[PDB]
Amino acid sequence: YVSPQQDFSDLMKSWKNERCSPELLPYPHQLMKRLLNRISMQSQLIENISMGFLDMQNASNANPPMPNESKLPLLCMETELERLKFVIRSYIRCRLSKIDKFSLYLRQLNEDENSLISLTDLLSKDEIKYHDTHSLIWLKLVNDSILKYMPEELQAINDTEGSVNMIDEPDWNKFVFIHVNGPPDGKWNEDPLLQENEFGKPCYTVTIPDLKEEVELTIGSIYVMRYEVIRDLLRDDKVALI
Amino acid sequence: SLPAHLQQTFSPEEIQFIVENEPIKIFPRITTRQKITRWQLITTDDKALNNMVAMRSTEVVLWIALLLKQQSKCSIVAPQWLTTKELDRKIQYEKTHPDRFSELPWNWLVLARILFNKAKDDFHDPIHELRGKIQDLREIRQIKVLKGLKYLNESHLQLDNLSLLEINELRPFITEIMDKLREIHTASL
Amino acid sequence: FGSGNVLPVKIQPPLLRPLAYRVLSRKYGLSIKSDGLSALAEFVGTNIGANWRQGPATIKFLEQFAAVWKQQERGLFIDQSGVKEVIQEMKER
Amino acid sequence: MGYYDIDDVLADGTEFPCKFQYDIPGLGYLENNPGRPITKNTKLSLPLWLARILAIVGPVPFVELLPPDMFSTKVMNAIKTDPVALDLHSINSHFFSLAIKWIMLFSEKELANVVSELLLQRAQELNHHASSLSIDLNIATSTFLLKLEEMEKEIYKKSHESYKDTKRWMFKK
Amino acid sequence: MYGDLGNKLVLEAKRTKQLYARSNQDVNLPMYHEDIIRNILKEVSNLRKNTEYLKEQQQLGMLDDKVAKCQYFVTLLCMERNKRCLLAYQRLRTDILDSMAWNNNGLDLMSSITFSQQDTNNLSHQEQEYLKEYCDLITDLKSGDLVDIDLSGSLVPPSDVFIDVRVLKDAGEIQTEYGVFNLIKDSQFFVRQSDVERLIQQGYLQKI
Repeated sequence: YVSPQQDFSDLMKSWKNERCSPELLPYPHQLMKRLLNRISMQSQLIENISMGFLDMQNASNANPPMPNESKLPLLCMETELERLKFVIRSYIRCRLSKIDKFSLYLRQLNEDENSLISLTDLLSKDEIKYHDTHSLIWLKLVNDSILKYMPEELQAINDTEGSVNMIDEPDWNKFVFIHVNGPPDGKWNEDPLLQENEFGKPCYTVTIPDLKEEVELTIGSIYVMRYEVIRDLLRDDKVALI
Repeated sequence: SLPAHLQQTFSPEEIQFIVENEPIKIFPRITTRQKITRWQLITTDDKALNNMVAMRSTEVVLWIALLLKQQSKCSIVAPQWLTTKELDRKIQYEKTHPDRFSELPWNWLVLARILFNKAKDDFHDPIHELRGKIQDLREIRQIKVLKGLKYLNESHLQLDNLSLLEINELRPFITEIMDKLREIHTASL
Repeated sequence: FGSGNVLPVKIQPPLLRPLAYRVLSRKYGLSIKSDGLSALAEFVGTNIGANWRQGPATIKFLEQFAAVWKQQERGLFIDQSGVKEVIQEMKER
Repeated sequence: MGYYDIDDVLADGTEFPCKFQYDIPGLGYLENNPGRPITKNTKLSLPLWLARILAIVGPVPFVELLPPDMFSTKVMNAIKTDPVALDLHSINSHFFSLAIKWIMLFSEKELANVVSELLLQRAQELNHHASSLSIDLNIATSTFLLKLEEMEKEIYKKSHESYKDTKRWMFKK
Repeated sequence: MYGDLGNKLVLEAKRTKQLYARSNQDVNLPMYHEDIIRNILKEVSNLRKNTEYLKEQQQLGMLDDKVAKCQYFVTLLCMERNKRCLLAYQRLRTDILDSMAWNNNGLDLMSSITFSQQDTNNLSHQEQEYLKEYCDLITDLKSGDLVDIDLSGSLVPPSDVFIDVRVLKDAGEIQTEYGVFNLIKDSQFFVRQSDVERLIQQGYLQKI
């Protein structure tokens, strides 16, 4: 770590994985904190130079900031901050929409005792407040509008035993485009999953049980593949959603 | 995010953003070497930008290069693949092998359009010839994509060297067709 | 909102508008008109002593001015009434 | 299994033939005959949200599902002979959803081999018509888009919109 | 039979979806369907009465159990179908409302100045209430940890530092950070894109 370029690379890869994935990916808690702190300090910095340039100007009708080696640096600061803010905004709003889509599923996950998935890790605190408030508001709306005139036998908005399941869950077999990066950093011999093939670079192997077949993914090729069989590789950065 | 589709596919402008987030080479027309205000960037390394000398080759990110060429303080050198010779080699490779895609960079269309729009003077070859060659390549790639679309199934596909824009313009059709085929197959089990 | 300072020094709004802009236009609210900006100079100059390098005071003043515009419907542009809403604010306390 | 999907709700309300296997009084509004009780071995067309469940609860269930008219041998032969020219809209506006439903209730490998081929052969024409962006300086498209299922129109709209946006961004001056 | 009316309601939803799908600009929801909804309410109430009557008629022991089970199942299924139709309609209308609420930079929508996209009387009272709390939720999101980032900002990437803009509606002088814009109608500006995003979003400026 301790590299501002890698923070931006990680944010971009997280955003790209977020847009194309069906599920609700875990929240990178530390990266967001570091980026927000960096933005907070940087905005203060540009404000400081702006104030310093403004105050001296009015004092004794001095010349403005001399144009050479002056305007372009500060303009670059502003535009860079603008781009970074846009990227984070798009990431946050996309994940908020995905939270909206899967409210009942997340509630059922949180209510289950024997579930390793917990909302304290998968959901940010502000996202927790959003989920709780939106669920209550929607429940109030539906209860006031429709559900009050219904028999006590069926008055639940979540019914897993009815004719049609009322709790929607993510599609675990959606087809996605992936690119095979290989090892996240290097040391191709270190990775145990890598296995060499004939007259070619080492390729990963996966199995499709419903089809009952073995599929080999060669490094440097783009594939259209099921999402479930590639979850571990994406979690370990071996593959990247395009 | 939510409005105007955007749920599961990128817009062309976002693809352009990703393309402009990539390095490029330039010839500075100004000297900002430290004496014997500074850039201090937070998402890109500023070592090259701080240490600049005129009439020497350096590399920076693309959008800074466009911002500099908006003024008169830069001159972007087009990549070596943007030449008539290197394009004619790829056209021949494309003709000879009718079952594989040629090895072009994953941003060739977007980079070509951006460079033709912004840095028109920097090219050495006449620009109309290159513009014709790009269309000549695109048509053949479209023919190969049309032939390859026939082999759709429920298991997996491989598109080894397809470009980013070509993948983006074809994703919604391909994904949905294979999804429907997969549901039909799964139902019968 | 307080009194007893040294004296109301007069300063031009040019050195006051950036803080008001960042607090109001960017985050929540907008349209600080020129006449309204000049009006918002007097009350902040009433307690001007040892400020523009201080801590919370100016930010809290802008927060309180925003409170009226969330409470009352009002509009977008800020006009010579800007003192009229601070009269309401001092009525509240 | 989409509770809030509009198209699934619509397609799930189609009428299928069926036969009562018991004799029961009190019914009759199914036949629009209020007072008349239903007899045994009576053939009526019931909606799918009812006939699906009535064929499971009983052992022998209360009602038997009869072969549909949209899955006859004539329709299969017409599908096999010429997939593109066939008018699936006239047969039923929700052919595919009901097809997967029928495959799910009754495991039929023959139908899964025919519907897949039909979809695969119609996808090529769908792509051909979706990729044809007009240039300013045909009867085929108008004829073909009137033969499209409800599901296929969504795919056509998505592909067409994506192609138009790509072309618009490429030639923006 | 019993649910045949509710299908009509679902059909209406489909039409609204098309207006949502084929929308170059923001649109307005059509009139509410309180009369159809009240008709489903009446018929489900009648179904409840029928279920009660079946309960007593069975518990006096005049009818066989196998016979009563069938009409019990039929009434239950009809009520379930009616619930499904009503919930689907409500969720579609709710989603469109949420989209509009997000696409107005937060704010209180109808109480304050609105972009005139929607009339007051189209929405139901419960929908009007729901919109208010949803807007408050957006508001206290925007004041969370993500203060610096404007969660209600523009969603098109920035790629042009300096733009040409034209004023659509007349206005007075507006102060901006380190300067002033004078909004004389039929006048053109050449200025940075960041300064005029707010004014373009609110309809006081044209072009980009």
